[PDB]
Amino acid sequence: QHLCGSHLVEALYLVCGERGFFY
Amino acid sequence: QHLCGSHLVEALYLVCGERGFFY
Amino acid sequence: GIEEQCCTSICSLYQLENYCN
Amino acid sequence: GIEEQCCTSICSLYQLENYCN
Amino acid sequence: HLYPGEVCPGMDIRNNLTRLHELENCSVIEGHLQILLMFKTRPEDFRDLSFPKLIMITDYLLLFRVYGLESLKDLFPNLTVIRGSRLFFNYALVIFEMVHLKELGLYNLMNITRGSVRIEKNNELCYLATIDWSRILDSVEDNYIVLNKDDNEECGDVCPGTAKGKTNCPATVQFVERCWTHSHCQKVCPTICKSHGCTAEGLCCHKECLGNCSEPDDPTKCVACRNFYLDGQCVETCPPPYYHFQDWRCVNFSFCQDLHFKCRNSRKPGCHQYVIHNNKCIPECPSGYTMNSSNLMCTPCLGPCPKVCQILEGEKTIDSVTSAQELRGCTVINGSLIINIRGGNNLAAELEANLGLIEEISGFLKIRRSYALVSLSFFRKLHLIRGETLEIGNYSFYALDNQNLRQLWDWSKHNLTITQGKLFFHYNPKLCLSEIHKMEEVSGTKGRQERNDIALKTNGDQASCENELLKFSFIRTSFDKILLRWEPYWPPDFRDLLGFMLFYKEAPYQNVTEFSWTVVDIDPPQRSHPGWLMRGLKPWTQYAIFVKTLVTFSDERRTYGAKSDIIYVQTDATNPSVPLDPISVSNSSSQIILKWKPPSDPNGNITHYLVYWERQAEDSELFELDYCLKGLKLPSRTDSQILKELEESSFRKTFEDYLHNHRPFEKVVNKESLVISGLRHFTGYRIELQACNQDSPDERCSVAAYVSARTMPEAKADDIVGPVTHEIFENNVVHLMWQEPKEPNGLIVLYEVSYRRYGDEELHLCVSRKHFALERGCRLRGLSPGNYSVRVRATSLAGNGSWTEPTYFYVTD
Amino acid sequence: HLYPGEVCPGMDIRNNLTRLHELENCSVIEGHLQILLMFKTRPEDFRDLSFPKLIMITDYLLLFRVYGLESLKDLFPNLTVIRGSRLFFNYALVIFEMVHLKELGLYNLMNITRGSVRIEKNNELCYLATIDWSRILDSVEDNYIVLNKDDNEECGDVCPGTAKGKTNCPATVQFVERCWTHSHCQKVCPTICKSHGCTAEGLCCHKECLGNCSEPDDPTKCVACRNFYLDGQCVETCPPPYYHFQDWRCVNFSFCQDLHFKCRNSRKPGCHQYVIHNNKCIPECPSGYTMNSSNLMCTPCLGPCPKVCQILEGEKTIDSVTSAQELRGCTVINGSLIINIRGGNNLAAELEANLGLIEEISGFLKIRRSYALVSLSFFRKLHLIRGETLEIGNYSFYALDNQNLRQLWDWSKHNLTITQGKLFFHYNPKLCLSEIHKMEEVSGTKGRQERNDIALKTNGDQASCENELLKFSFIRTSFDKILLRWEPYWPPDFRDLLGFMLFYKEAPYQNVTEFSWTVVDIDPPQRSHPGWLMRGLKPWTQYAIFVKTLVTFSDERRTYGAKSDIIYVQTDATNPSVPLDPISVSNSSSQIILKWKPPSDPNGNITHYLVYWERQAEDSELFELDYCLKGLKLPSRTDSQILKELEESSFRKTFEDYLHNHRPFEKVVNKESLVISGLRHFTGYRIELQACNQDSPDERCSVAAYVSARTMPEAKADDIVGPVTHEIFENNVVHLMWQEPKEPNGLIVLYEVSYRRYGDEELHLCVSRKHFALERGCRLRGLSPGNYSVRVRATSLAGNGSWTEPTYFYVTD
Repeated sequence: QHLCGSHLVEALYLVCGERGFFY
Repeated sequence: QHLCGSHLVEALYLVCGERGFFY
Repeated sequence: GIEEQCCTSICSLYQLENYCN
Repeated sequence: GIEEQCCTSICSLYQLENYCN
Repeated sequence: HLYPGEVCPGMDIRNNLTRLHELENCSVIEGHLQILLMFKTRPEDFRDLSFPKLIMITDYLLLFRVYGLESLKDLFPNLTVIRGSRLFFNYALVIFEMVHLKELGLYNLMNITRGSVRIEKNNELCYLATIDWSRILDSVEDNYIVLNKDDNEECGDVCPGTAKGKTNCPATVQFVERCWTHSHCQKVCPTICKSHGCTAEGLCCHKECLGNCSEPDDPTKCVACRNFYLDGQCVETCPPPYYHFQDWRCVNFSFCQDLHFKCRNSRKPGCHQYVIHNNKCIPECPSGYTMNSSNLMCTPCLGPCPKVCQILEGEKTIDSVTSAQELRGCTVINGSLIINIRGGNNLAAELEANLGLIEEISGFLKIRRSYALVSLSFFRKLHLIRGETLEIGNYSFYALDNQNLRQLWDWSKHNLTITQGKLFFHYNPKLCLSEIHKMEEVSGTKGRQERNDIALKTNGDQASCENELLKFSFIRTSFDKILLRWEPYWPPDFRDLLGFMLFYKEAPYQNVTEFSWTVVDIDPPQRSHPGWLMRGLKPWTQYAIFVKTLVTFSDERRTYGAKSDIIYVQTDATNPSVPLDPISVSNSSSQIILKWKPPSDPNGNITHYLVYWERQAEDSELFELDYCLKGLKLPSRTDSQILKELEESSFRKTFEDYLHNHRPFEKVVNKESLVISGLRHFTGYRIELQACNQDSPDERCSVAAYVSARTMPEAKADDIVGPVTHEIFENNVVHLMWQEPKEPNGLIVLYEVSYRRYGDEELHLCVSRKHFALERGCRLRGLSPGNYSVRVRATSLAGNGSWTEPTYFYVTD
Repeated sequence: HLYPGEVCPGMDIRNNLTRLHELENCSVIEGHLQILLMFKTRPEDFRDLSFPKLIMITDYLLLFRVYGLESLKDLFPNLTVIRGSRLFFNYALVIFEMVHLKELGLYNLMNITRGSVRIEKNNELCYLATIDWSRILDSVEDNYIVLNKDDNEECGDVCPGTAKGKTNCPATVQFVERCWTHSHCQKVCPTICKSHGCTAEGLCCHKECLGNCSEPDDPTKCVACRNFYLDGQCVETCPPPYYHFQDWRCVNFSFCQDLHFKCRNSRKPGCHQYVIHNNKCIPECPSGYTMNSSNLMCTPCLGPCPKVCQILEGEKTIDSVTSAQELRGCTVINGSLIINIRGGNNLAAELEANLGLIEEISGFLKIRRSYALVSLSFFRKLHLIRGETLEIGNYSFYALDNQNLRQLWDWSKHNLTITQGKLFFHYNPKLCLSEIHKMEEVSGTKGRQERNDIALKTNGDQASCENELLKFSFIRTSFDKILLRWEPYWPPDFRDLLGFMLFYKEAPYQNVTEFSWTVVDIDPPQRSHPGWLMRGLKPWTQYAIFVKTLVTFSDERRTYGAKSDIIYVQTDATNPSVPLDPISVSNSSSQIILKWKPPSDPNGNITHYLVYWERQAEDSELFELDYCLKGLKLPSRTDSQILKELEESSFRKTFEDYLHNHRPFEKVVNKESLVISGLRHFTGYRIELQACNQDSPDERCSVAAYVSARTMPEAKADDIVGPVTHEIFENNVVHLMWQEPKEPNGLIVLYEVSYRRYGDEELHLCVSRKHFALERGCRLRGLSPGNYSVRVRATSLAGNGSWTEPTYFYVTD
């Protein structure tokens, strides 16, 4: 469903992480 | 459904009648 | 037979045409 | 934007790949 | 003045103290105030935290799980009025699971206009029994104060005055003291002023104040506005050119217009496009009104006026009824729709109610894996797909995996246009290419489709869109069966015909439009008109019948086949059923009322009820039997439960299925109640009742329903008529002669004679019909001589009659 | 002898007198006897109609709507015993709507072995109250005698003896006479013999008789047999070589064998293939038994032994569950099946229960317009279709218009053979040609199919039978979300890929075979591994996920695509929810019991509960306040309903969704009840309770659930210790010294002193803590001189203490 807030940042942490994200 | 007895003879009378049936 | 074909099972109209003059 | 794409509506994984180094 | 600070909207402060300082200046909150989920907070943090300028709250105040908070006496010292315009579940003040909170502390809270207060699960909260909610809340019956520290008595709620004699503020209803904290007690205004507020001296405030004021009787020296706020003064109503706003203040047209301007584009979620109507900056024009862009006034609209609805990123999924309820009444949609209805109960009509008003779609219309949709007719008013927002591949219409979709729209009666984009139909088994090509012609999208955009081998498959026609030839019926025939249709290759299919159902109304249907499969004729013979139909019923062929998709050009038109055939009428529940009641000597209900199986229309009544003579044994013999009778005529219920009902149903194949009478017409006339008093009558649906042309109808009743007997029909003659011969042998009651109630069973000498006792003796006929009365014997008395009573079936006048006789000594 | 006539089976005589004469000779009816629907009959027809030889009826007797019949005294004068082996809806004698019937007349009916009597709607029937059902029926509580002419008293039921003193036969229970007709009265046997019957003289019959007999004490002179009948003699049991038959007579093996022989073929409806078992000619071998053709004995069978079931003309339609219930347990079917299931609830498993035992089909197997059937796995044991009976076109398997059919039989685990005929698959959208060809290979029907028998363009269409495989590449999860990736699959033409499709569901058990599924559509990668990110998953849950491609049927050879295997992925664990319903109860001065229930959201497995208890000191105001001042309080510590229910539940749910993101303690392991030790008496204790699912590796778990309780106070903790010292100075100033109860229940709020002069009255006085501390006790003044008494009681939070032993003091005069 919808993702913004803690959910969005943890979703970015889940998708990436081997190389890192900025947001 | 099932037809034998009065139902069968009236069904034969329904299908035919212009020429007649014997049974 | 006739009754052995229409209440023992379901008989089509073509089978009823076989029992007419 | 990012939050305007993932909680306003449903964002696919390809759109999340666009927000990574 | 009257509000030194600014005004803030609502906020949801959570998890940190870094947001409570937003109330540094504003004195009025235009919304709610929630302080909740404070886990890391310590009591030392609230020692130097205060908002003395806060006075007014519009919606409500909520507190939930704030650790370290002890009292609100420092948080909101001047919180005066909570309007409760919008309540949190019918509550204007919720304090829930406030651990470490000892007392409320809102000593300046005089009034809570709307709602109630819910305080619960506060194991440290004291000073709850010493608060006067009746003086704050107009109705306190909706409160909820349980599970606190005051439930089980453990709080030492002591407030100033107790050591001095509970002074410094009065008490009321037990007459327990009303007070907020250990150093601040509640200020209660006298009843001389209802809610206008009063100063500490005692003099009342102005009518436009609320709770407190600095100067008595001054609208500009209040602390809260009872009706509306303006230029530092409380007013009864907003004067022009100012409009009511949020039911608590007056603002000019400029402010409402500017707020609407920011809400147009520069605020994505949840803003209100404020409009002016009835001199009120209402968030949205009410029903039956439209917005005029010149001055934002809610000018009335004639008929259905547009209701433009925006969508989250212009893409909304509708997978059930609940998602469709949101878009109710939306004439124009500024977005795109996703239809993914996998099932539902009573759809395409309620769904039509929700979505039948859309006339425009700004983006694209999408139907994806919609299992339950059989047709798109619920889009009753859809006429134009803008095609501004498009999916990948530039698709405006995207139909995919629609298993039960049979038609898009009735193109003979519907119009549709698509400005941009191309259609997409894949995996639509029950929808053939004819409908897709017709929509391409209608919407003008013929020149936009390219290769593989339209699936030519996954759509028009199991679809029933026969192009030819089948004509019924021989149709003449009976009361139980219907015979059907039709022209023998042969495809160009006679091997291609798998047979015929016949569909029928009970259709009382002719509003049948295909898409319950009992299906019969029929072998092809042996190269002789093919047909079927229906067998189990109810009499006098309208049946909707149509015949559809069953052909095979050839490797060459597909043979569509032929389907007949939907025809309506009515079965013949037959004999009706027994008229259920016949009841007969006698209310007069010649009038008996007969009541009945229509039969469960009319098998037609009941033209007239046929009633037969026949007189029943009395029993033969009543004439030649003595009823005073030793031993006699007076003929006085006038899951356990479910298992029995189903067995008894089946027992009744078993017999109900078994019956299916010159006396005074009359024909009752269109009436179910009847009264008979010219009846003999107290006579058992046999009533034979029949329902009937044909009178003149060789009438045939139901079997008799039998019931019996006996008329009321006359009160004086059994009275003895004529003199009571007495006779003796020599030896005191009494010979009593008396005439019979020639017209009794049924018959006279016996007579009794009571005789008593002057001053002596009475002895009883019977007279039987055989004795009466042979003796012409009675012959008394074996009694003392002297003057006696004779009294005669006649006994009939109804009962004992009236004793005759006493007659005396003196015998020879 | 003992049965002069023959034996007749049951009959249903109706609508004419031309069939009642069939009882001209037979004395026993082996079945029921129904005489009903007699509309044209006249009373003159029954004057010369009688069956005096009829004695015995096995099942029941029924009469319904026989016009003209007045009494059965002439119909069945010698009807003696109705066994009631088979009852008509738990009734052995039904007389329903017997119009014109005046009295029963069955004066020879002594016994009705089984069932009850239902007599109803008989507006002319008399002589019903004068019948003794207790002497005929073993239990009369099941009778039903209503709506007759005897309901409303209108019958002159007079039977012989009344004119002579109710003689010629006795009366019993009121002691009303028991009798059948106006000239025949009931014969009641003495209680010395229960039901063996007795002669008119009075001597009892033989034990083997029933009701009546010609010679007392003679098994060969009875009229009915209590147990069994043989060679004109009533026997207790059938001796060899005769077997019990119909529970009323004994017959040899020859008769049962011959009856079975006629039942084999020369009887189409209603015959029973009678078999011999337990020396009884039982109609059919019971469960767990089989018939040995040598001697027809029910020889026991090991395991599931065959149960051959015949079908009406060998063609049965199964359109619902009820039709399937008939064929339960039929291992072999001697016919053909028609499956036309258009819907149902919880099918393919209960349907498997009904139809999972069929191993053989003699004719053909047909599946026609079966909307609900998704697979034929419910034919769990089907292995051979004989194909001796075939439809037009010689078809053994006939699948047509199966919209939801996806899989016939798991050919990797199933075997099937078809001896004759050819298959037929048309309009099976969700079933592709691979399954049909596999069945053709398995059943050996490959060489029998010809052109158009198999449809190559209406079957394998919307079918999901991808041949290739998709391999997941990157999978790592979280407590709420799961990330998925898979190898990018590309068909030979990359334009043919419409995208991917992802299915997932909550699967606690790994028994998922995809035969309910949340579907997600995924765009193809831009020629970068495609994948999806799950978002709404519950923590600590097992999800079954597989990925299926979505390709387009090309005009060239069809590209089937690839589908991934069904994989099971488990979400991570997170902090648990609040442990619901915490309750604390104190039962001792140091023991308090703590009870709680597991949280509604464990979010894993609850390894251990974490409990914190902290001592709460008493309130500060309790130390410096006088509690005997005027005005005081004792600190004695210890659709309307639906709308509220939904609002309150939503209110509770609203807060439940908000919370999602050095003191003595202990870890409770696998227990939900706890008792604390080493607690001070009568002290309020703050208990902080937490559920937790991890202890050693960086423990993270739920938020605290708070509850408070106070320990039970000691009975004698408030007692006054030490002597009550008294002192005066000069002017009768009492100076009372006494030691405090150093360890009270919480604290000592105040002391009271009661003093009374010898013979005088007592006056009360308080001592406050500030007064007690300043004065080291109490200082009495202003009282008369003389000898007094002193009594001291200590008051604590628990309550008033025990008064000390009185002490006397005498002051100077």
